[PDB]
Amino acid sequence: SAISNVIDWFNSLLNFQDTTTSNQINQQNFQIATLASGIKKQQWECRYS
Amino acid sequence: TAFVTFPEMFCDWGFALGGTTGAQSTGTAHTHTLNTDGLAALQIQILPA
Repeated sequence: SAISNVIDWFNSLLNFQDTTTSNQINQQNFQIATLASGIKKQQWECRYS
Repeated sequence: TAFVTFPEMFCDWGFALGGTTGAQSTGTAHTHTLNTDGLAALQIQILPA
């Protein structure tokens, strides 16, 4: 039972590890995309975006 | 939040004229004096069906 519990805890830790890494990558990419895009000049202010 | 072809402040308001006009078409040569009685703003276009 002790080894089985250790197996379960290690699997849970690996799941948390991958979820946290994916969340970090997604958050950083989302912030970079938001910074890259955003407000653009309207048609009357200037011709180009 | 909205988008407009040109700022609504023109559609709501106008500008006061000032200065002096040029030569006339015919008659005694003279130049009229502009004042606040002259309003510069957008026009109205009629349109049939």
